[PDB]
Amino acid sequence: GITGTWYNQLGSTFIVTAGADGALTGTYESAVGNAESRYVLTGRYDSAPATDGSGTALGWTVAWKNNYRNAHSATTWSGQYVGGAEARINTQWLLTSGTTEANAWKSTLVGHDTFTKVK
Amino acid sequence: GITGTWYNQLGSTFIVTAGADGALTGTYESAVGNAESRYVLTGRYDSAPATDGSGTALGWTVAWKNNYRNAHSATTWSGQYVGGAEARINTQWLLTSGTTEANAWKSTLVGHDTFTKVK
Amino acid sequence: GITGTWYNQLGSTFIVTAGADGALTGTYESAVGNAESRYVLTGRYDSAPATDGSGTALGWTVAWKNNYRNAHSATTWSGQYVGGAEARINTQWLLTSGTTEANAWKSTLVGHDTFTKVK
Amino acid sequence: GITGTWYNQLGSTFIVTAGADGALTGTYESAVGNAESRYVLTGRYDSAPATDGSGTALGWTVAWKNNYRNAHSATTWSGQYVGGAEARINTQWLLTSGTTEANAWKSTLVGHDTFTKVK
Repeated sequence: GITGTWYNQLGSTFIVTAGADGALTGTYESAVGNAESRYVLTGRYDSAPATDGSGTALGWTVAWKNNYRNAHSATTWSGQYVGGAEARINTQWLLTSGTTEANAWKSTLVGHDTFTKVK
Repeated sequence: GITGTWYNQLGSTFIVTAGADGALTGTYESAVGNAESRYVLTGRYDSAPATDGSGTALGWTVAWKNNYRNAHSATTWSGQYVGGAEARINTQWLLTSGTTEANAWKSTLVGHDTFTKVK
Repeated sequence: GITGTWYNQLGSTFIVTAGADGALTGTYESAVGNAESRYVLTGRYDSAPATDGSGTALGWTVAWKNNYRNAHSATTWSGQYVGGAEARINTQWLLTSGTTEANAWKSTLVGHDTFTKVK
Repeated sequence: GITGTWYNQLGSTFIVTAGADGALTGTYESAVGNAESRYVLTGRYDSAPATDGSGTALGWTVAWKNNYRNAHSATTWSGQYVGGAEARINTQWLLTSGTTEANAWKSTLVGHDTFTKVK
């Protein structure tokens, strides 16, 4: 049930497709990265998660480059998909903007974003 | 110069291939996640980084599962590739193990790993 | 308005006192660290935040040692206090358990905890 | 052996005093936060760490405000002190700048800083 279209609390939509081998592909839009543009996402997840009831570990990388804009930065999400009546993707993300060696200390951000299927 | 075989300070080898579209593919081995096994990695990077001299924003996801072992966890690296006389990949990473809703607060780890081409 | 008693979404209570010099003192309880025990907290904040409307940069650390239990770990919170009709403390935290040099890669956790005044 | 004057890889000096109760006090200087200014630090650590050989859990908060400069920011270090022939403090830090609700996603930074006693 991981495949689908997901939305975060800031409105950023997360269209994702899961493969049987554990692949993860999709797109990203809506502000937080860049205002209105498509960004290609790719990551991985485990195809055989625990059967006792537990979040499905997954993650994906989105580098903000496309045919229009390029912020020289990538946010790489890492969380687990919690199934149930309402599907949830609670993730922690690290936006790493490409900086010089002097500014490399302030290059990487960190945060959290929770994704739901309804919006 | 981003494509190649990379090693972290703990000995974990990071074989990576970069595509012209910004794709990032490879494998991960050597202990830190699991002792001796191949793990598929996929991520992204910007194909047109800044020309003034700056790290190339990149990232990759590795869900720790293969044909042999499955730790129900995904380790997700996010950093920038710094070129020069010696190539360097300074990254922050978030290993998110799949846990229950009760243990979801202790699911995600954070760290750093720097990758060089020589070992 | 930063001083008070705060609660996170997991029920952990955050009693805090702010000083005019920017000091931050209080206690921490309720499960997430240890089941039922008082833990001393100390941190800092800026006593002259921006007047245009912005979160107040604050942070604190709690090391789980007391007269009863000792987990050899510290979670060190860093966030900003957002004032308004409902007071909010949105924080990111890093639980660093004391490990050996071999396990030092898995020592530090990361997460988020939001604190409100009502519970 | 935790009390002393510590230096990170980027020249930032970390003068710290530890108390028997587990307290932690000191100052911070040298660029990364602000170019040349004193910044008050206070934190905590466990006074009874493991005796089998392991890092001593510690943390501290520094809010960049003083009598001269105020960046409305706090970097809140969380790491363990590793003793031995050379004393080491390997820490992860989260710099949270006080931002508005719109910019609150890009408020918190993440990184690492290792502190040694020699410089």
